[PDB]
Amino acid sequence: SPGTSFNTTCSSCTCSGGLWQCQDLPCPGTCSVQGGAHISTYDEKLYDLHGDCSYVLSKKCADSSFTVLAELRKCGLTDNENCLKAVTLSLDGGDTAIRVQADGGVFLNSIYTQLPLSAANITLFTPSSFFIVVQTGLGLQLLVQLVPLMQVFVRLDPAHQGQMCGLCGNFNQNQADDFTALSGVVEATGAAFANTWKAQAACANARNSFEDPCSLSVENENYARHWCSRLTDPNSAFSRCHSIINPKPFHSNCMFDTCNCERSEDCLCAALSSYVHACAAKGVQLSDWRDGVCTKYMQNCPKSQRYAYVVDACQPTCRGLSEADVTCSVSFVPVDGCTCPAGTFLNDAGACVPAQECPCYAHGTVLA
Amino acid sequence: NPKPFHSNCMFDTCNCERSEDCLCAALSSYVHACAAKGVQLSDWRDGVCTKYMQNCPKSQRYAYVVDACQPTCRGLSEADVTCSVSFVPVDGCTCPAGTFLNDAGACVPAQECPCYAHGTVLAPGEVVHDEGAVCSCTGGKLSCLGGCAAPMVYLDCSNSSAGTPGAECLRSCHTLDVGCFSTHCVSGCVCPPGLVSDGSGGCIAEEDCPCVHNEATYKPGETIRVDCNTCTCRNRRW
Amino acid sequence: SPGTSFNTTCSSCTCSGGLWQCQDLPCPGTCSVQGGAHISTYDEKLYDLHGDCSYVLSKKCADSSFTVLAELRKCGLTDNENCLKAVTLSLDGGDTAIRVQADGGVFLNSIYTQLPLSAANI
Amino acid sequence: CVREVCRWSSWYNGHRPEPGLGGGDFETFENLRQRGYQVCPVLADIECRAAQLPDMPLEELGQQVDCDRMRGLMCANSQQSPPLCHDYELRVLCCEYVPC
Amino acid sequence: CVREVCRWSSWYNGHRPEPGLGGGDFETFENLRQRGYQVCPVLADIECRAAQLPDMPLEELGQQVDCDRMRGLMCANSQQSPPLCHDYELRVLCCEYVPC
Ligand SMILES: *[C@@H]1O[C@H](CO)[C@@H](O)[C@H](O)[C@H]1NC(C)=O
Ligand SMILES: *[C@@H]1O[C@H](CO)[C@@H](O)[C@H](O)[C@H]1NC(C)=O
Ligand SMILES: *[C@@H]1O[C@H](CO)[C@@H](O)[C@H](O)[C@H]1NC(C)=O
Ligand SMILES: *[C@@H]1O[C@H](CO)[C@@H](O)[C@H](O)[C@H]1NC(C)=O
Ligand SMILES: [Ca+2]
Ligand SMILES: [Ca+2]
Ligand SMILES: [Ca+2]
Repeated sequence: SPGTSFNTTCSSCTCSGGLWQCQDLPCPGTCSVQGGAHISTYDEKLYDLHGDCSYVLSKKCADSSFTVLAELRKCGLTDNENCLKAVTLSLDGGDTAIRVQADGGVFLNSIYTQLPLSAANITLFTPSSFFIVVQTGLGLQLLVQLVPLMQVFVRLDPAHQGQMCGLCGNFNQNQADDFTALSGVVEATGAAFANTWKAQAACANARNSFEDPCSLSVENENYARHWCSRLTDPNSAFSRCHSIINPKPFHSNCMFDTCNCERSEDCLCAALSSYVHACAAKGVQLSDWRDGVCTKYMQNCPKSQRYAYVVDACQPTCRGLSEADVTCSVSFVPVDGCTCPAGTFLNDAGACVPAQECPCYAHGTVLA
Repeated sequence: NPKPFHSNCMFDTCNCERSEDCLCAALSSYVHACAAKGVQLSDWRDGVCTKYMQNCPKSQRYAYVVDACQPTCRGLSEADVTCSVSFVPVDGCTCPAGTFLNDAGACVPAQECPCYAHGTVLAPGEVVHDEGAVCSCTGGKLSCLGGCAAPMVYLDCSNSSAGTPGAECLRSCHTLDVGCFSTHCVSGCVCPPGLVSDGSGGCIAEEDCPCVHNEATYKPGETIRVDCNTCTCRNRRW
Repeated sequence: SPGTSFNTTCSSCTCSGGLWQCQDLPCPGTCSVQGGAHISTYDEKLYDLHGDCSYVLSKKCADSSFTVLAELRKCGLTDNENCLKAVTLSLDGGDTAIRVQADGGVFLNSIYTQLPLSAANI
Repeated sequence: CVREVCRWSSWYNGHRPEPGLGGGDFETFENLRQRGYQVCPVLADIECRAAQLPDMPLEELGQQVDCDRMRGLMCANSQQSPPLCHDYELRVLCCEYVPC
Repeated sequence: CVREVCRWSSWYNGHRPEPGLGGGDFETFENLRQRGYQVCPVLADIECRAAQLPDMPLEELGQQVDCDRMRGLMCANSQQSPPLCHDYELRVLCCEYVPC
């Protein structure tokens, strides 16, 4: 009824004047690399990248304030079988380098650094066992997925709009300019654009891939079809996001991954997790979508932890409840993963005990 | 003058509950102050404070003079910003010389320890394919290939401190601009300063690098048509 | 013999003029707290301190560029049985904190940090 | 009476992984049986490791290895970058029941 | 033939430390024998842990507590700042011989 309003995640529209009067709330841009090959830029120009090098994922190409790098590595017989393998946030013109590997190992200036870590305004912590958050004050936040495989997500305070360069595009609300290279022209296809952003001159240029791996194996065909079809099913858990995000690119990603992936379940669940996480970024809480699928990621949790579909904050810790924590002052999209249940906390030993079993800490002293 | 140190030792030991601890602490303090002044006291724990020899972590041994860096395998792989700090030589438990501690913390000789490329473990005495190059983890050091003829001359990482931009970070018609990233130097033929390579083993000035558009390569002086307009390649630009 | 010189770690002296011509090479000063009670200042003024608090061990007092703090705690029946229990390098006006405890645990902004670490030139 | 008596086995390195794309290490219980290595029909848990790096665990390596109590250990060259494997081995746990 | 059979013993929390300056926790073998707890005269290792906090090792506690496998566990209030101890207990490893 006219007089009413409705605000999306990115804009608010009021029903008036016989039309929708739409203003925009500021929206942090979101790049992502999913499946080790597919890239969704800030302008949402989805494109596939089958490369084997280190690529400048994003960079404020006026200066060298920050430089997110991604190392994509070929993972099989086929040239188009890739996995993300690292995320190397260079910073201060290379003075600092936070390198998140694919096993979860985090290297601060090429030195192992456990998590969390809070220094130089940079905060590294794991909301759950599946994700690592690298929050910086320079504007960008990295949210990196390790389970079931390696994917990367990048968030930008919209202040950097129309300033960045790199694979994820200049973030200026224009999909036709995303392939602007350093030579002033829009590149043609994905790989031709990416081969201008390689880190090392000795890398091999990425190649355009037409051959669908789905055509190879009929059993791979039926497996990938019967599972990835759970995306576009209007009765599925995912339907709640269909009216917001078109799931066709995500279904293509799931098909291509599962058919091409040697670990079909891993890439399949990576695609489903990617769809869920994108939708939850848009502001929909997809839940209970792992019915009869991807349950080996339910079970494989570290002991005394448990799965959770909506993890939307820091991890409750005995140290934190004793003396506060810088960690819990970071807003990130609610990801899923393994965490301690509510009413419990993990002590410095990491085991999950109730509040009664964990001690208060004064001056760093364990006070039982 | 050791009189204040003797008074400290007396007061500590007569007051300390584990008076051995405070006694050895005072003797260590005198030794360290003397080493600060520039004297190397050694073998001073004759029949005294030997429980600090014995309690060493496994695979480590005591050392009277630790005058610099702790030798790490990661460092011999990819250098170490930690290890260029001048501190007065202190004593303590350390890995024995010629041996290094792996990421597990145990101490092994150089031959048992992998070389770390991009932070990836690579077992010793193994040759791997990477970036069209053939590399090997020999005794903890990583050595890779893939004595020249054209103006570009060889560059070897053996002399340079670990971490220099090697042949992989070669000034090139593409990486001249983006700036190269590599934690592992590689030896190879590199153009003399003032030029770059064409990618095929030649040397070209930086103001004639061919422009690349849509998988193609265009020499300077070539023109292309994009949509309704025409661009021309000059100084690696359109 | 004449013409000879000998250099200490803090100075260099040449035997000439029948005397020692001594110049002073730069010397980094050295404070220390030993035994948990005794303090050797930068001026080498040894004195004992039996305290139960956290004391500002050293601080460039024009501003707050750094502040090395030492917490000294009583350790026995008698009031003069003390132990150093922490060393809290407060930095950037307290914006950064590196706390080395007595058992070896090092805390960067009250977060456990294994060693080595290398950030913010630290 | 009858009580379970159980113990670990020794280290079994029956192959040296081959350079290339199809190469790697394939240490399987069926291959162990064929080669003459004793394979217990029943087990509780097994442990895999790299033979040349006996300290740093499997997850610290970061390489793609699948190692399970029912099958054994497998590392394929093509799945890692560089496309190679390390030289792995594994050991098993055998438990029988002895009269008290 | 005779085979070694070792085994841990359970937790022996035999004291509640008293607040004050001279109080503390003194879990000593002879006191354990006097209180009725079975303590094996021959042993290899013992393990101490804070009774209320069974997860973090003794070292992470940072308190001056000394355990020796021949004599027991001691914590005195004065040595620690704050002038109090935690609550501790230990276990012993008892080993004997059984005919093959
Ligand atoms: C969005 O609209 C709803 C419904 O009118 C309202 O409750 C909510 O406060 C709005 N969000 C704002 C104003 O940020
Ligand atoms: C944050 O960044 C500023 C600017 O580089 C720096 O001065 C400061 O030390 C950093 N940390 C904090 C806690 O402000
Ligand atoms: C210290 O004196 C010796 C003896 O003359 C000399 O060899 C050395 O170079 C001197 N150190 C300096 C000049 O730094
Ligand atoms: C070192 O200090 C400078 C001066 O504040 C600062 O800008 C820089 O970020 C610090 N770190 C490095 C690696 O230079
Ligand atoms: Ca754009
Ligand atoms: Ca083998
Ligand atoms: Ca007790």
